[PDB]
Amino acid sequence: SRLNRESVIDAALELLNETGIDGLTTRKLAQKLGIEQPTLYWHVKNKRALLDALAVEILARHHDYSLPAAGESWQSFLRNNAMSFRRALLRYRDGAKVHLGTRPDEKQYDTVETQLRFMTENGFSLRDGLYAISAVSHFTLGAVLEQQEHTAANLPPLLREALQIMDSDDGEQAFLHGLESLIRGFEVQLTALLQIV
Amino acid sequence: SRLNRESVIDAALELLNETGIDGLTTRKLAQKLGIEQPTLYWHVKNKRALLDALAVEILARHHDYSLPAAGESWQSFLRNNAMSFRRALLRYRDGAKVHLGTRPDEKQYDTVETQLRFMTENGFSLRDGLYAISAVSHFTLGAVLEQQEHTAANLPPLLREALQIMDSDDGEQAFLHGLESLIRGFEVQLTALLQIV
Ligand SMILES: CN(C)CC(=O)Nc1ccc2c(c1O)C(=O)C1=C(O)[C@]3(O)C(=O)C(C(N)=O)=C(O)[C@@H](N(C)C)[C@@H]3C[C@@H]1C2
Ligand SMILES: CN(C)CC(=O)Nc1ccc2c(c1O)C(=O)C1=C(O)[C@]3(O)C(=O)C(C(N)=O)=C(O)[C@@H](N(C)C)[C@@H]3C[C@@H]1C2
Ligand SMILES: [Mg+2]
Ligand SMILES: [Mg+2]
Repeated sequence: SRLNRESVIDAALELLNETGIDGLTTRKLAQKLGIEQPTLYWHVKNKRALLDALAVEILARHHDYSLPAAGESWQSFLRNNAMSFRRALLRYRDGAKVHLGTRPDEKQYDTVETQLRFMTENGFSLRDGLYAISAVSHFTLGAVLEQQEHTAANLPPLLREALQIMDSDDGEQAFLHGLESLIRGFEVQLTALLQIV
Repeated sequence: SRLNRESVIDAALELLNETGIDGLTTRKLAQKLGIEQPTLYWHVKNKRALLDALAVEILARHHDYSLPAAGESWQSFLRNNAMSFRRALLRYRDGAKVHLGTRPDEKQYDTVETQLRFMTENGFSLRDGLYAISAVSHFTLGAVLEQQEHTAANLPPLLREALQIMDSDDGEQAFLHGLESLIRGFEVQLTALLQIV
């Protein structure tokens, strides 16, 4: 195929879908593109640079709810942004694993900056707004991971029923439920001000 | 060294600390123990069986707050149990990655069963109690992961300050903060009953 940022990424995405993050090796990428390793090396220097680019690309191509709508509430944003995040993280095999460890990329600077400011101008201190943003991120990541990494791998009464409930759907209900509890818990903090809550 | 469940696990734990979950190969384990691969194979059948055992052992050896104290509140348990969980997950390199994908092991059946019943007899339905337990688990996992996997790998004003705050300590504050918001959010649900909250 052609060898430019976009073509290379597409092949990388398709390859991830087939072999998972572990099967994803520059060697396999070369074959997929129908080229020799030295040709690939000229474009993609290594596995981490390749994965970093993927983490970025996955979000820019599927994470539709990144910036808040006109006059939207901080609660609705956190909910919508979290859902979008989870959605994008699921689009690809090991998607959540690819994202793991990454920090805002330059292209994202704009988007993340805006998220932080939006939270402050709604009553959050940089600290608290950051923490709300973080908790949502950490909660979404772990849920998706435990879901994906689970599928890719004598019981007592309550536990038994628990296990059936956890298979009813692909962890979606439990997530949305936890998401609400998280957002609400943030409310009780914002409105609590300096009072003992 | 000796080759029995405990000696093999110890070597596996020490090895994980040195090479990470990826460097952890049955081949490297054999050398560490000072034995030949076929000797190891007689004991440890494969990487997954080895990792599963580790996930179990890490918790049984460091997760001290697994069952609730006499007459303890569901909020204090969720908080203490979550802290212990995070603590154990940090004790070893890639600890959170080892745990990923695992389900309660037979030895744990007792412990998990008890956690579920304790939540129900405090007003939670199996469903809701499960979800509270899950959200805590998913939140703790993701925080630890993003922390560990981060270390093992032109900025705008707000984002810049945000990044400094996220390095102040090893993600502990942000976690405890999110933990409280999560627990509180669960309260608002329990006491809300059938009323529109
Ligand atoms: C502890 N260590 C990871 C260092 C550290 O905390 N730095 C960080 C400091 C600040 C951030 C960080 C990290 O890692 C992110 O990774 C964010 C996202 O991925 C994003 O989803 C993020 O990048 C985007 C996005 N591009 O749209 C989001 O939608 C945010 N929501 C909450 C899902 C989220 C914003 C985070 C900002
Ligand atoms: C979606 N998929 C993973 C399937 C599924 O959800 N099954 C599951 C169904 C039910 C559970 C599950 C999974 O995976 C656990 O993994 C739990 C723990 O690891 C534990 O930390 C857990 O094993 C222990 C423990 N042994 O002490 C804990 O302390 C619990 N707290 C909340 C940290 C937690 C209980 C979970 C029960
Ligand atoms: Mg991230
Ligand atoms: Mg688990």
